[PDB]
Amino acid sequence: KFPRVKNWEVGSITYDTLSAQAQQDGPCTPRRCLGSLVFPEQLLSQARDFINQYYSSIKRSGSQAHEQRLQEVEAEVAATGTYQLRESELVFGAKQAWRNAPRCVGRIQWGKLQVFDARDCRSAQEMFTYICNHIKYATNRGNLRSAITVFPQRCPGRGDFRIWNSQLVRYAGYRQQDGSVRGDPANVEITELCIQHGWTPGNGRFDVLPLLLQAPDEPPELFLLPPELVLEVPLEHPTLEWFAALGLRWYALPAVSNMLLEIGGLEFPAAPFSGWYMSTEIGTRNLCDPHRYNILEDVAVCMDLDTRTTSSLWKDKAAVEINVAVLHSYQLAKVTIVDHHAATASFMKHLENEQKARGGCPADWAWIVPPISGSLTPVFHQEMVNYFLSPAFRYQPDPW
Amino acid sequence: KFPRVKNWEVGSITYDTLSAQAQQDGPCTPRRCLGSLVFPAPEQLLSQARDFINQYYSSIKRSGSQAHEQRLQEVEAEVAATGTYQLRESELVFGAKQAWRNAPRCVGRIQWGKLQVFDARDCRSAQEMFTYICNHIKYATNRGNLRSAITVFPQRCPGRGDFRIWNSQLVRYAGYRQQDGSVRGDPANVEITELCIQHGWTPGNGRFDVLPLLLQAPDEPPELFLLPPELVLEVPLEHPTLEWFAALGLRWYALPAVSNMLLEIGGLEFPAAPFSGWYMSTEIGTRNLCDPHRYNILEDVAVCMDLDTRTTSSLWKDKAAVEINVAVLHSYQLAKVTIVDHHAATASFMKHLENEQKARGGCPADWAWIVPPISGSLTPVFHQEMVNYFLSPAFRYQPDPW
Ligand code: HEM
Ligand code: HEM
Ligand SMILES: Cc1cc(N)nc(COc2cc(CCN3CCCCC3)cc(F)c2F)c1
Ligand SMILES: Cc1cc(N)nc(COc2cc(CCN3CCCCC3)cc(F)c2F)c1
Ligand SMILES: C[C@H](O)[C@H](O)[C@H]1CNc2nc(N)[nH]c(=O)c2N1
Ligand SMILES: C[C@H](O)[C@H](O)[C@H]1CNc2nc(N)[nH]c(=O)c2N1
Ligand SMILES: [Ca+2]
Ligand SMILES: [Cl-]
Ligand SMILES: [Cl-]
Ligand SMILES: [Gd]
Ligand SMILES: [Gd]
Ligand SMILES: [Zn+2]
Repeated sequence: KFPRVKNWEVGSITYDTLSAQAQQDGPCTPRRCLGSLVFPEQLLSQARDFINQYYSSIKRSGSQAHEQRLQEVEAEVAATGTYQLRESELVFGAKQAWRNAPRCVGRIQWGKLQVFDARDCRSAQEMFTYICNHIKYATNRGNLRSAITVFPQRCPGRGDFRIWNSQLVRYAGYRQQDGSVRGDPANVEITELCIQHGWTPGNGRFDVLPLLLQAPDEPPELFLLPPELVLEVPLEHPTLEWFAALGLRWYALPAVSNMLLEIGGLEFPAAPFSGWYMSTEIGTRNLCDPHRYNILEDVAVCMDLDTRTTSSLWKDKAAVEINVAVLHSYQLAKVTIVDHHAATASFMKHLENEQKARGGCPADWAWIVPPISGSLTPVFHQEMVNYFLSPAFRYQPDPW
Repeated sequence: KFPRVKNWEVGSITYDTLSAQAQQDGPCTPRRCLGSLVFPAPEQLLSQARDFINQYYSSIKRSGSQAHEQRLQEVEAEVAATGTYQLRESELVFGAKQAWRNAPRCVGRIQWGKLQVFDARDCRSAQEMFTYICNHIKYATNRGNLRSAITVFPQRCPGRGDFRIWNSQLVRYAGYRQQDGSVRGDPANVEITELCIQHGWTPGNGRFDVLPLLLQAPDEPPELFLLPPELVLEVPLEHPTLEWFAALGLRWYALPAVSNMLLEIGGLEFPAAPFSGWYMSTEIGTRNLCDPHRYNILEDVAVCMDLDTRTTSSLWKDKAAVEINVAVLHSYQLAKVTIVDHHAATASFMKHLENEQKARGGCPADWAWIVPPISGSLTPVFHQEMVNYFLSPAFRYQPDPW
């Protein structure tokens, strides 16, 4: 009942005893494994279990402070139907949700996270100011710092705080009567919503979208980000002088704004968080996916590669040089970035720390292994166990 | 509803209705997924036999016919008299092809209909076993124009030991435990190498010494057979533009031939049934040569390429790995030995998924093994959601016979 977990490069064995605490059910059954799918009053028992986590975590189990908080939340729910997190419980819950995210390779950093309490917010104009402060703190002139801003929780009878954009920074995507997309094809739908709610569209490949922010029970509001606030890195290559001329760029801050944060039975539908990029996210997935910017053949043609036979590995050669450009360009601009080798080596260290700290670590192998040079990284050779712990980040229906 | 399955490159959506027919359970539960783990009686025989027979008569579009009902009655009576039964020859060919078709971790299944099936069920000794294997290697190699093949030795039966091939593949290089604690040769083969020496083989001292075969006839210790060197086709590795690469003295063999899996057809078990196809270049170029626990050449190649190996951010590992894969492909093509690169292989597997969706309403597939070990998202299978499950006929892992 305790899964055996092997590392095939070293031969080491561990046992995952934490998977026994898996609160929710995932998508897999003895009949069939669905791990590759992207999307696959009892409030009291969740709230209770989270409080024990917290007090165990501060070595104060069953103390008087423990017993007081329990009867506190009980009466709070027997008065409003919900309850309020202490400021520190909220900090601990934000960090745990990151620490519990199976698909995140960056979790070596989970204990260093700047939590911004925005639960006293109302109106989208105040959202916009909270969001802009986050962006300024987290950017930090290119020396990136992790952060999350927690907006008011869901509660009965009242609407929700939602950020309609999937990320704080996104490039527009426009269509034409030859079907194709100019800009980011991933953002065709959000972009027509922005036009639909008032935004006057640009016409470039890297037009930074406005924010569609939604306060409870009102239509969303358009907000433009100040250009000096969004840090961008123009892409060039250390030795291919023509790479600069392709006009590629990307932005500094990966900041996810459409996921729901769950803490002790409470739910926060607006709680955007940000870290810094791993280079393959930009250089492999965003620029080279066939449904994203899809620039691989452009770059290959500029490198004079043989694109008419697969076995020349022209796609592989072009992909590496794009990733080299991404790394060189972020370093040159003094913006924090981490390559997939450094990152996966740090996750291996995270797995070892977590094994000792709590007997295991929920990890999603298909998302931990980088999208280039998979078996050149140590995580490829590491067996993993995927399960859901709480507090947690979850996907949620779009607001429309 | 059955599982919904999306392709993210195209946006298209299928439902895997075939997975509802899965038998032997897998290792996942709703509480935790173990998809990343490498290794995770009369009435039961009859239900398996009946289902297989139904599968056969479906395949030739003769379900419910007179011949279909008589063959079921025939298998039922043999099981009642003997506790077991025998496949018809046609059923054995069909079953071996279905086992390949059902293999979730194989990216080469577009070919599953073109499999040469050698029937060795009347084999009686380890000497005859070796003759069958030599004829298999000769047929499959075909002087570099490789042909997929399987040789099926006698099935498991009560009161008699199994035929087994002790080697994991028919062609494997020796791995000598060096006296430091290091390895000369292939470190994956230290155990089978030491068993061959312990069984009378005089070992060499190179990095690419072909191992002998240890063949086990029922109720018999394994016996040693040396493959004839003219049967074992190899490819010296060179690079089309890096001329020093040839001086590395690298080689690989032409024929990938797995010999230690168990073939299961209609409840019957064939513990010795070696099968072979042709290589995908990343198996050689990336895993066999660049795994840290295998030949581990990545750093030496990069140094020779004059890359900056003192910082990961140069992506020296990715550059040297690409050029090693280029060399593998160039060298097999120069030697006129069949090989397929990971872009063509994964493109053909997408065509197979489409065929199977139409033919059976689904395809069991293990994403982590179908996605190649370099350039994963540059290939189309990366963006294809997959459903992993066990169908029969099947190839299964089995314990090592020692
Ligand atoms: C600090 C550096 C960080 C790095 C390098 C990093 C890296 C990554 C990567 C590569 C993914 C896979 C996403 C994809 O490929 O689309 C991911 C997912 C994720 N990250 Fe991290 N991340 C970082 C920080 C954070 C922070 C600060 C949080 C929250 C406080 C977080 C929470 C998550 C979550 C919930 C996911 C799951 C997304 C999904 O399921 O698609 N990460 N991260
Ligand atoms: C014809 C060309 C073929 C190609 C290109 C091919 C390719 C592959 C590859 C790349 C793998 C993953 C193996 C690994 O990484 O260790 C694999 C696995 C597998 N192949 Fe194929 N194969 C071919 C022919 C065959 C044939 C003829 C059979 C059986 C009749 C077969 C049965 C299997 C099985 C059972 C596995 C799964 C092994 C496991 O569970 O680990 N393949 N194949
Ligand atoms: C903090 C952070 C750092 C980093 N370096 N990287 C990320 C990116 O993490 C995510 C990536 C996605 C991909 C979105 N995808 C759209 C298509 C359908 C499936 C969902 C969704 C999320 F929620 C994420 F947090 C976040
Ligand atoms: C016919 C054929 C063609 C081809 N091109 N390639 C293959 C590779 O097939 C296998 C390869 C291995 C490698 C050893 N591997 C180590 C990690 C854990 C699993 C076993 C084991 C198996 F069983 C296989 F069938 C087979
Ligand atoms: C279908 C498949 O699950 C999908 O392409 C996944 C695979 N692994 C991934 N891994 C990461 N890090 N990010 C992703 O978006 C995906 N996508
Ligand atoms: C731990 C992990 O399951 C293991 O390294 C797997 C991953 N995917 C693989 N995929 C293939 N094709 N071959 C392999 O050996 C492996 N190894
Ligand atoms: Ca038109
Ligand atoms: Cl991104
Ligand atoms: Cl191999
Ligand atoms: Gd030119
Ligand atoms: Gd040269
Ligand atoms: Zn699973």
